[PDB]
Amino acid sequence: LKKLDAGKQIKLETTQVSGNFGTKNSSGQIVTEGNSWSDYISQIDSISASI
Amino acid sequence: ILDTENESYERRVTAKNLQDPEDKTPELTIGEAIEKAFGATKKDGLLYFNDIPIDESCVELIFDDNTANKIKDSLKTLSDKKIYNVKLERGMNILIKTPTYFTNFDDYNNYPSTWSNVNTTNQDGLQGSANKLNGETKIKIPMSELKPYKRYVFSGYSKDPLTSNSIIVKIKAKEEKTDYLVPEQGYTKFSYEFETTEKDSSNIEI
Amino acid sequence: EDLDTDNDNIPDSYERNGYTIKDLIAVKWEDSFAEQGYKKYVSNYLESNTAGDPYTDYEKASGSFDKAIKTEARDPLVAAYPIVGVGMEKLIISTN
Amino acid sequence: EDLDTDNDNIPDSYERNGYTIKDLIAVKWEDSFAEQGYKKYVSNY
Amino acid sequence: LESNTAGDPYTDYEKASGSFDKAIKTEARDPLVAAYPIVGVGMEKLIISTN
Ligand SMILES: [Ca+2]
Ligand SMILES: [Ca+2]
Ligand SMILES: [Ca+2]
Ligand SMILES: [Ca+2]
Ligand SMILES: [Ca+2]
Repeated sequence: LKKLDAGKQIKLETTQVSGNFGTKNSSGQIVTEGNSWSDYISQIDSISASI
Repeated sequence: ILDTENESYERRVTAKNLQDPEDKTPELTIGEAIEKAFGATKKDGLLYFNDIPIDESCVELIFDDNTANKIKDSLKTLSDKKIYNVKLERGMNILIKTPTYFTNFDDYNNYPSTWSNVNTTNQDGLQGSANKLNGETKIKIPMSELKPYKRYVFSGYSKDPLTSNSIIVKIKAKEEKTDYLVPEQGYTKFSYEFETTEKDSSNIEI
Repeated sequence: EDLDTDNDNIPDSYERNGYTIKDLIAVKWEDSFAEQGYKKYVSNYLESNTAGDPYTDYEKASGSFDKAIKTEARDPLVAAYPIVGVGMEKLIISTN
Repeated sequence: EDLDTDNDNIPDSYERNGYTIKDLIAVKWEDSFAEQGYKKYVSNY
Repeated sequence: LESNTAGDPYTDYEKASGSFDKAIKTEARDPLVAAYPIVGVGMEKLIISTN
């Protein structure tokens, strides 16, 4: 609480997020359950560059 | 959104993306979008909802600041300066707040009381008839026909085809106010604001 | 000139120029069909769901969906979409 | 010269040299397609 | 005579071809090196209390 008075800042670091994406079934029928984003986070971050 | 007192409605209408050449969605204007969205029927091309007249003149349009910018810039290049002629675009927020009482002096009269001296049998007013007879026009509203602690607005259209003398409008609802309306030879609207109070107050006189 | 690029049972030229549904079949729009009760429809001939809702252009125009959907959501350009909220009717405040 | 090695509906030569989508079909890229609104795409074939 | 020489989830062809998850290290493309994670826990601050 004294570091807070010295002008320091509290940071909210998000370590991970769980979420889904949507896949259309060619007639406009979106589904999201089962399509977990974490299955692609490791694969995208490895062949990419962050801007 | 269409407010239509005693029932509200909210719609989403598809708008073409102009940057994508492969976006083959049909292009619509604001008036066509409103007609498709609320099932409005047009009598003289004037888009009645059920029998409540709905136009940029018969109701009051309310936009957010981003939509009003896109409408103001598109209102220039248009020959017809009608708002209902601007294209529908994505993320464009429109709100239609129909009036509690309304008269076009032609076929729709919703007021519970009457005005003093009308003088219809004209052919002006942006449509149909209009009003005349410099003699004072007033209306008594029993304050049982309004809500207790609301803030209202009073609007209309006025033309003086020879840039002649002024109009003086006074309203007695809560603070008796008076203003000096100077018409033009073309048509404009004024939109004076008042407010009720007192929970069954004296009366309302415009 | 009678293709169906999005496979939603309505041809391309009909979606571009206007159509209506007669006996569960999309027909080219004549201006005499109005005054009989028919509405003129247009949609994206490359999208099967023009408005982006669960229902295709044909299911909407045909009315071939849930019968509790409003009549204006039969237009391929108006989305069938619910706006749900909560409204208060009595407010109770307590000390305990 | 019109193979599809990865079976993603875009041919190899198009993915190598540039393509764009017109009526849901991948077409070879002409430099006049820009200024109309079309973008030039390349991918791993 | 084995379809998975190293005994991992991926066949010899999927490994050699690189036709698997793109977050797998480049050496695990060898049909003889197994694609296999070694996970552990490491301590960064030790806190001892009386209560
Ligand atoms: Ca009139
Ligand atoms: Ca079609
Ligand atoms: Ca379509
Ligand atoms: Ca390919
Ligand atoms: Ca083998």
